[PDB]
Amino acid sequence: PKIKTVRGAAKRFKKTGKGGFKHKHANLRHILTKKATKRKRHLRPKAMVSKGDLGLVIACLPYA
Amino acid sequence: RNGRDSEAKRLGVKRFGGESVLAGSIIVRQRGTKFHAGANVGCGRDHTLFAKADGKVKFEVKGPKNRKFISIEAE
Amino acid sequence: MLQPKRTKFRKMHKGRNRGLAQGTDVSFGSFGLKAVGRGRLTARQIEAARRAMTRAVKRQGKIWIRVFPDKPITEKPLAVRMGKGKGNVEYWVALIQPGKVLYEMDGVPEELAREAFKLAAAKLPIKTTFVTKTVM
Amino acid sequence: DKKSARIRRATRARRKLQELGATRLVVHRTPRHIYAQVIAPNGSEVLVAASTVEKAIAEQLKYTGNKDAAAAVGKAVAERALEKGIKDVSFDRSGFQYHGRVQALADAAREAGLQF
Amino acid sequence: GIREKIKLVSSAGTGHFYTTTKNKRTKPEKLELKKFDPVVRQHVIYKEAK
RNA sequence: UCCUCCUAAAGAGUAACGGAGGAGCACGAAGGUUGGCUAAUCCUGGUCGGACAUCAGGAGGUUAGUGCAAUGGCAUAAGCCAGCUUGACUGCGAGCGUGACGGCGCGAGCAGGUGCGAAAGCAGGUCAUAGUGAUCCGGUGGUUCUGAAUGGAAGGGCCAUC
Repeated sequence: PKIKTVRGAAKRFKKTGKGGFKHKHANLRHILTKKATKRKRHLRPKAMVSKGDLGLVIACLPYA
Repeated sequence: RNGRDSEAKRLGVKRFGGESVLAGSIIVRQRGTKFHAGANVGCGRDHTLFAKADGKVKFEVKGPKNRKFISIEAE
Repeated sequence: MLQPKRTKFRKMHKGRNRGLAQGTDVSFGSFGLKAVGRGRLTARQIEAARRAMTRAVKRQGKIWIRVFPDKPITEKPLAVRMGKGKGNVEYWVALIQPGKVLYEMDGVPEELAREAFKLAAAKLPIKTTFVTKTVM
Repeated sequence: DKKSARIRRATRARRKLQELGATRLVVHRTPRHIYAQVIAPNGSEVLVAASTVEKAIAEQLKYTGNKDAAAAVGKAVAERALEKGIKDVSFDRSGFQYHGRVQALADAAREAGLQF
Repeated sequence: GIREKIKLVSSAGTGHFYTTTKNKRTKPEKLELKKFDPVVRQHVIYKEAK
């Protein structure tokens, strides 16, 4: 049978032109009053997946 | 009733005398001001010293209290 | 039983006894007992030596003690496994390096001084020698 | 001590101008003969000075050490600085409150070309 | 943590708001800081609210 | 779990059921700026008043203080007082520090619009280092971004926040 994509992974990573992956930062959901605007502002833009965990991401979504 | 400790903050001098640095690079990480900002050097809110211009970093002693200063010369 | 008062900390590290003695000269009396060996003296040993000389001199002259314990030593209770924290303080010891002057004395004849110090040294765990105050 | 208090007062400003690295107009005030000087950023040389202590400027005003004297010195430094070439400067109170003679000197200087 | 969180609502029609904390026990009256509203790009009065 | 010192061997880091202590906050001011001021402890005189209230002078130079444990720092004061204020602002951010990663920290400078000052200038919270919890699910406000025949709506997405 063909490989099954990890659906949870497919909802959090998007593939880019050079084979990288972009993901949303993981600290901007709640408990935001006590956070400085500088830290919230920097977490807004999407970021690239690090090299160390890139191999893990490749296995999770081999098709996308 | 002991056994508690805090994660080390990795303070200390990051750039030493006589080596070129880029603008905005951290030179010294410190709790207080062991070294005071000199020329082309800025002091952060946590007393971090960073380069405000590109050049060579040097240390010197100045003032009536012989307190240490960090400067940058455009070389 | 010499012992400090309200020390900053109850326990301290074992450390090491390397190095060389500092108080190597007679400063108060005319005769003294110099330490030849290296080791530590407990408070009990210092008291025992002091009592021996005072009796020997028959409360004549002056006695100076140039060493203070100021160092707690712990000891685990019998039938106690290793670990579970530092042991409780038991006795205080003074680290002695070669050349250290232990006791000083004055106001007695040299002949009587020699036997008095010899009796004291017999109750100490370190090799000792008799010294006399030097002129400069 | 009056001097010690004054130096302590002006130390922060002097250090701020020194690190900023800009020519500064420094004024010294006394019961008579208000002085004024222009200092290079390095602080080692004086570009130009003026005051009411010299006969060249003290031969007109009735009395030295008043509002009129400050305006004359403040004006006097102006054309000298403009003639020299330097235009922008930083005013230094030197621990003197910016209220009376000091203000008059600065007001005369700024309206005479030395805007700051 | 007696200090509790409030919402500062711009006096302008825009829905933008700030969030902060205050102590109702000591300072029960409303808060009327003057802050910057980016929707209208002007400084306006902000009123305290839930 | 987090913070400070020592262990830790003069860069960083470094274990033990090793030795000492703290935090799960507080503050619309204790924040910003402008102006001004400089302690502890002693000696002498003086009603209650007395070793220790307040006043005057002298030695002293920070042994004081710094909202909270400790370390480092602090006279240009970061310590103390007063006026005016909301920069405890929005969109960014060269370049660095720190982590396996998630992440965390510092930051000149640019645009917009503000506060203090005559001005140069300072201000993107607090002398710094603890005061904190990922994702999922769901709530509240804004935004035709989407909205499975069409026009709407429901529901999702994005932004702010619980």
